[PDB]
Amino acid sequence: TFGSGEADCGLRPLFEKKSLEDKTERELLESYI
Amino acid sequence: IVEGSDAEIGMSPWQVMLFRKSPQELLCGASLISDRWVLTAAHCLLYPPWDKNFTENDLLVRIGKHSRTRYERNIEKISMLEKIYIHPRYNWRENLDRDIALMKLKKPVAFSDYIHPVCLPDRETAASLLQAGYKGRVTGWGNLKETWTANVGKGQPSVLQVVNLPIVERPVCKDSTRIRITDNMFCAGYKPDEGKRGDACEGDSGGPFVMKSPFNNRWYQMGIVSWGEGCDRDGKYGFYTHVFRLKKWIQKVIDQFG
DNA sequence: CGCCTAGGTTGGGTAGGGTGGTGGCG
Ligand SMILES: *[C@@H]1O[C@H](CO)[C@@H](O[C@@H]2O[C@H](CO)[C@@H](O[C@@H]3O[C@H](CO[C@H]4O[C@H](CO)[C@@H](O)[C@H](O)[C@@H]4O[C@@H]4O[C@H](CO)[C@@H](O[C@@H]5O[C@H](CO[C@]6(C(=O)O)C[C@H](O)[C@@H](NC(C)=O)[C@H]([C@H](O)[C@H](O)CO)O6)[C@H](O)[C@H](O)[C@H]5O)[C@H](O)[C@H]4NC(C)=O)[C@@H](O)[C@H](O)[C@@H]3O)[C@H](O)[C@H]2NC(C)=O)[C@H](O)[C@H]1NC(C)=O
Ligand SMILES: *C[C@@](*)(O)[C@H](CCCNC(N)=[NH2+])NC(=O)[C@@H]1CCCN1C(=O)[C@H](N)Cc1ccccc1
Ligand code: NA
Ligand code: NA
Repeated sequence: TFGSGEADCGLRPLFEKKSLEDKTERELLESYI
Repeated sequence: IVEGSDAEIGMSPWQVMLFRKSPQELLCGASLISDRWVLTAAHCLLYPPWDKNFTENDLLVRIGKHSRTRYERNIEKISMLEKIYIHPRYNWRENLDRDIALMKLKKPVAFSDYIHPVCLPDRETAASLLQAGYKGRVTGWGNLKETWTANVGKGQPSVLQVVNLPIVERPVCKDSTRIRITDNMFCAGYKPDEGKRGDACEGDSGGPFVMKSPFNNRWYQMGIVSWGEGCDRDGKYGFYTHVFRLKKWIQKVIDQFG
């Protein structure tokens, strides 16, 4: 069994949960265009 | 990680350190996909050609870390393994096809600001993000250079390293090496005349190659650091286990029991 | 006091830190 986490997976407590961007994620986003 | 930079705290809370009990040494990277399942590369656990064949007791998992060597008190969680499941068609005799493995923890771990699982990709996310030029992020405590030969600089970082790299066209991957590429792999990295550099290296294996979804702000693991020839060489690209193409196997194992 | 660099399943970044509870000096 998977266990807990799937619902909230991929959401970083110190970033996404706090509407905060790490210093480089923007770079990834920009590459998607 | 070669040509990366120190990771920010809690930047990659799914990062996991595969650690050897005796002697005490860091073996590989890995990623937390739930409270009890960890994903890594098979070759970290089993690679006969090198007399490598660890069983559950030989190892333990360290989650929520940042410093390579220190024991981060009241922060990192150290778990033991109940079972190791290596992809049954993992081809170690040749090109490391299906370089993937799951490890079940003895007891579920509690999440925190530093310990959080990453998402596995679905078909749509895989379809829209696995595109040449699109960048993912690789993290690890591996080497900063080719340590097997005299080279200037430190060998290992004090802290978890990180680097953003672009997925590369499959025909380019294939033409960059004599080793046989399979659909279950993909390469990433900058081209020679493309400005930036970067790559993973020995010790980063099992580490996640993640991408952030613009459609839901969730981080997804698209790959697993698998192999390369040298580190950060011009005309060479790091190879990664294609997690989505092995998603079926992953889900059979994880969902197999209550 | 205000500094200094420190064990531990662990460095020294400072005596808090993304975490306890801790010295010895001039
Ligand atoms: C890396 O290093 C590892 C070691 O770390 C090494 O592994 C060794 O490989 C060698 C050579 O390849 C191998 O040699 C063989 O030994 C065989 C003897 O078998 C047993 O050997 C030792 C002791 O003698 C045991 O400790 C082992 O457990 C082994 O016993 C079986 O192991 C198999 C394989 O994992 C198991 O099969 C799984 O079964 C699962 C479900 O099981 C059940 C079930 O119904 O639920 C489990 C139940 O408990 C059981 N019930 C009862 C009452 O017994 C039943 C029942 O046994 C029958 O199945 C029903 O009638 O089964 C599930 O189905 C899963 O799919 C199966 O894989 C199984 O648990 C064990 N069975 C038993 C009875 O114990 C020789 O016969 C053989 O000829 C060969 O020489 C070593 O055994 C092995 N050593 C170890 C420690 O693993 C790797 O080789 C190396 N890898 C590489 C790539 O280099
Ligand atoms: C186990 C991992 O730490 C490591 C990751 C290397 C990634 N390198 C780059 N540039 N991104 N993997 C390896 O070292 C693997 C395991 C065994 C050999 N190996 C290699 O990468 C060899 N250098 C090349 C290779 C040999 C045999 C089969 C596949 C690849
Ligand atoms: Na390169
Ligand atoms: Na301390």
